[PDB]
Amino acid sequence: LDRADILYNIRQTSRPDVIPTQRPVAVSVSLKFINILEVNEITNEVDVVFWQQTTWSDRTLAWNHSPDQVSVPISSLWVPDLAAYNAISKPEVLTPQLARVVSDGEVLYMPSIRQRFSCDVSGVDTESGATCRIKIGSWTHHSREISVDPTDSEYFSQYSRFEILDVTQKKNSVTYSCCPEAYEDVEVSLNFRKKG
Amino acid sequence: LDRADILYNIRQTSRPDVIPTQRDRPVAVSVSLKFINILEVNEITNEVDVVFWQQTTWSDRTLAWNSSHSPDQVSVPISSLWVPDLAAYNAISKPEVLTPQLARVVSDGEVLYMPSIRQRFSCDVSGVDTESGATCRIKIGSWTHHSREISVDPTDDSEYFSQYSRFEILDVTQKKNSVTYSCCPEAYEDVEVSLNFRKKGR
Amino acid sequence: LDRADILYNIRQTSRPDVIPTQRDRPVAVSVSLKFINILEVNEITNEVDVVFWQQTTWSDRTLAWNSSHSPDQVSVPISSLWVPDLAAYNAISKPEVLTPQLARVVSDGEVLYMPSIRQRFSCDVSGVDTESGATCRIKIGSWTHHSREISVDPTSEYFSQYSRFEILDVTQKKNSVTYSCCPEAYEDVEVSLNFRKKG
Amino acid sequence: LDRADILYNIRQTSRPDVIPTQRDRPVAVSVSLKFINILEVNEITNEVDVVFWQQTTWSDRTLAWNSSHSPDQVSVPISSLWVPDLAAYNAISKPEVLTPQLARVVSDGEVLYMPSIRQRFSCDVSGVDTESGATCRIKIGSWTHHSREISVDPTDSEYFSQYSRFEILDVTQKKNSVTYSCCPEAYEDVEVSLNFRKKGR
Amino acid sequence: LDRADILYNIRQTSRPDVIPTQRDRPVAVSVSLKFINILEVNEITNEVDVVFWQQTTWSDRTLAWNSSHSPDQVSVPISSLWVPDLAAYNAISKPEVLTPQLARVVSDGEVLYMPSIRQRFSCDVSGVDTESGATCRIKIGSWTHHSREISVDPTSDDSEYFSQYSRFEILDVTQKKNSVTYSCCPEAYEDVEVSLNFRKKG
Ligand SMILES: Brc1ccc(N2CCCNCC2)cn1
Ligand SMILES: Brc1ccc(N2CCCNCC2)cn1
Ligand SMILES: Brc1ccc(N2CCCNCC2)cn1
Ligand SMILES: Brc1ccc(N2CCCNCC2)cn1
Ligand SMILES: Brc1ccc(N2CCCNCC2)cn1
Repeated sequence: LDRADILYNIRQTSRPDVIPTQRPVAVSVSLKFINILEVNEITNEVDVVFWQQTTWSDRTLAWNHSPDQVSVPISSLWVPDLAAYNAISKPEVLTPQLARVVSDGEVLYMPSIRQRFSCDVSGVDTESGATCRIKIGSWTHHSREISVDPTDSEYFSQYSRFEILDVTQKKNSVTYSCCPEAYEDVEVSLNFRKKG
Repeated sequence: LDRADILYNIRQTSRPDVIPTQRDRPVAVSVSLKFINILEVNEITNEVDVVFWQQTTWSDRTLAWNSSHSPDQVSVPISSLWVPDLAAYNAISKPEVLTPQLARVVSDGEVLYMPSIRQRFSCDVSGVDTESGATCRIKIGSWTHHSREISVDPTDDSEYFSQYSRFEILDVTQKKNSVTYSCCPEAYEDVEVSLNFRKKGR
Repeated sequence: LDRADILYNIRQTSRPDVIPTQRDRPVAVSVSLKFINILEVNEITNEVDVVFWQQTTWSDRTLAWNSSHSPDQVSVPISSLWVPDLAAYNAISKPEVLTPQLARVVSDGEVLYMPSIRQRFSCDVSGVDTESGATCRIKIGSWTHHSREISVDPTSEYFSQYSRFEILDVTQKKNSVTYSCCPEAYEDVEVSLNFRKKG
Repeated sequence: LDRADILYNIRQTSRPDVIPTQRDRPVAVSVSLKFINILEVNEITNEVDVVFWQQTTWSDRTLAWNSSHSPDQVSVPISSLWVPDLAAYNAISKPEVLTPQLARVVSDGEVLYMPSIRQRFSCDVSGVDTESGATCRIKIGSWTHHSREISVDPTDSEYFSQYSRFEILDVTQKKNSVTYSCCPEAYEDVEVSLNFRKKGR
Repeated sequence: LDRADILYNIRQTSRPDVIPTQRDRPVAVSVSLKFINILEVNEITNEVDVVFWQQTTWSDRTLAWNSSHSPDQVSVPISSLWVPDLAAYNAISKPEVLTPQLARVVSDGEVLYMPSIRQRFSCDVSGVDTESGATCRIKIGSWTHHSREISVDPTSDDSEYFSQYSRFEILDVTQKKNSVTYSCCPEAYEDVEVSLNFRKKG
């Protein structure tokens, strides 16, 4: 097997529409914040840029003197239907939409995303700063099909008007009126402020 | 049958172009708006910027499958399904679909589709900054299918509404109508969702 | 024939790239604008932002079917039909199509397409804030098909009560114009929108 | 041959990825800008927002057909044709194509494509508000094809909007052949000089 | 071989999904930014709007052909080629590609791709209106391919193609190459840092 063969196989046998459940798919989500571009304390809206690190297992991609990994167009893979509940724009994907697939079927996808959110911006210009909570989960898959779990400034722009004080991550299971099942989400709390 | 098989069948066999009429009866579509946020109101221009889950429900028997020893539901790309051609009459921007465009299909052919949508509308914003608030009428119906092909029907208000909005929801009421338009002889159905909201105090 | 069969046939035999001309003659296209809203006006730049239903009508016989015991009409994705290449000459943005892009096809091959469109135009906005108002002229015609191939003809009821503006009158004029580039004449309809700001 | 056959043949046979080079000579492309409107000007930033028909003409013999008893012309989706990779060097936005993207093909293989385009440019806007006006120079040429592959050649207010805040004083066209540092070959361009000025309310 | 044959061949057999890594070594990608314009600067937000030719160079042997009696080069739609997944780390808008998206392929498999791009960046704009000017750092590298698979290296005059009508002028351009690790991953990924030193014109 060479890269070409591996990539050919994944393409022809790829089943993107099909959730790779084994005998729920455990999805890991983590936001790596890169920049905060605009803030509005009046409207409670922020414009953020972050790497959305997403991790899961699709055994149907696995393979046996060959490369251990390849980069694969996500259009050829099943991807979890994650959405940000309080996003107020559709995510602008900044980077090439490639996933990374390991021979055992593990998948990394980590696009850089710019997106606007509705959240608590109050206090942004104080010592203690604002704490903006972003809620991400599967849109249509309940807890028996997809589970999400977590995994501050390492990649954060030194040239932003703002700075990051802290990032905390909390996991939840919520029942919505529309449906009987519980749907999991991760809540990323971004604590930031305008700089002195 | 496993998920893969079900989704393969749907892929191959589903007909997105074909209205799942039964015996020349109209497809009964259920519509309900779950308001999430109100982003920018303009009392001068009478325009509002709203975010809502558009909960849409209908039956397409051609999707059904014997679920005796199979999954009861699957998530399906709406590009693989027939979807009702609903439109908001008083929308002034095309709908921005925020969420993955997946429908949920039950073994008996019932379909849920509930994308989160951001869309600007032209409606009555007068009084938005009063006790009584504004009452914004959003009108949604089939664009091209009359009452004998498609029928629309309604199904907490603020249950999913953002606590961080500058606004608050006082009430949401849903009214159903049947309208005849100058272009065409037939009647076309619509649901009118009345959103009663106001600016929050200082 | 049921809907499925009709739609299968149309998809299997549709030539979306081929203008359905009856012998040497031109396809008769009907165009009519049903104004829904006026959103933004600029009397300085002479630019208006308008929302209108673009009612378009023509005949494609190749779509017809024996409806003796079959549905009389179906809704069809316009990607599966030939559509006239109409454009607004004085549009300054590409048309934003607001509604599902479905046409309506009758068993005899008549086609209705009426999407709701938001588009900005360049036109005379002067006087918009006077009792007599502005008169904004919008010119729509086939872009590449001349009069021998395509002919266009005209056909507040749906106007938003919440617009800052009101419609005084709408008139439609059809024209045939010769352009520098080409020897042939190209037809267009001119819709004159007479509107003003409200009290 | 009817229209359907002609369009089928072209769709199934024509090759858009392939430059219609005849006899190892360059494809002669004609370019001409028909200005329709000037929408926004900024004398500070030296940026203009313009709308123009981009009249483009060339020969692709591989499209030709015996029109003895057939239509002389058809309209064809440009996605089905080879099109010259023309670009405006000083454009600062990608071209917004306003019209249906149809070319016109004559039985002998001549092609007209004339979409209406809105695009913003960086150019000399100084003097826009004077009697002589500004002269905004627009440079168009093949992006990747050098002079032995593609040659560009030229051919004012006729189609210009009476409702623009501006008016056109003159349009001149100049043709050039330039060698860029990056590459050994010469690349041709046409420079359209737009001479315009602000009208007054 | 004529152009048509070569292009039929490339199209028919080219795998855009496959990194053309010869014998286990990394594909050597050359990157160079030719700045064309600076359109808007904001010293407060530290954001710049830039237009540049992104000169990109690499080898894909699988494209090569015997050019004994054939054309030496062709222009090819990049959708038909493998292209390195380069991204600007500090870009804050997705790149607007201004030019036709054609690569140039030489008979030996060398590829040039040089689109003109307009993109906005977050970087140090401080001092833009002084003698020494601002120095805006742009970081470009492979997004998913580490140093064993893709290596990036720099490629003349900063202002050779720069617009004389810009409100700004270029004082200097320097290029630095680095090798950096990231949390998600054990391997090192290469990048080139282009330092753009510019200021307001008189
Ligand atoms: Br179809 C379909 C089913 C459920 C949902 N949601 C409800 C369940 C949890 N996520 C929020 C969206 C959306 N579309
Ligand atoms: Br095709 C076709 C037929 C009817 C309509 N309209 C009229 C009836 C109801 N919705 C408004 C649009 C639009 N397109
Ligand atoms: Br191809 C081709 C030929 C002619 C035209 N125009 C000129 C004729 C009337 N409509 C305006 C555009 C556009 N494309
Ligand atoms: Br590939 C490739 C090679 C050269 C160029 N340019 C240089 C030659 C003339 N136009 C400027 C763009 C663009 N793409
Ligand atoms: Br898949 C995948 C793997 C790694 C990364 N990143 C880390 C390596 C360098 N570029 C930044 C993003 C992105 N996507």
